[PDB]
Amino acid sequence: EKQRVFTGIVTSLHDYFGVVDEEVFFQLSVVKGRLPQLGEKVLVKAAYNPGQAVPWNAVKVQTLS
Repeated sequence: EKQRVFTGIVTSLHDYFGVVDEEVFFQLSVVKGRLPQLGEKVLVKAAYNPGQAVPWNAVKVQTLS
């Protein structure tokens, strides 16, 4: 409930952050290794803040191939 580990698709990429599955925000600072490309599948660990505008925030993001 409070944290989830999952694979998902990078759905947008911006200067210092991206989004996974249109719902999980990630700062580029939590990416480990190769920067994901748009639409690429990544492994995500994220925390869930329902009392927040953007509920899911990644604590780690990693490409899978």
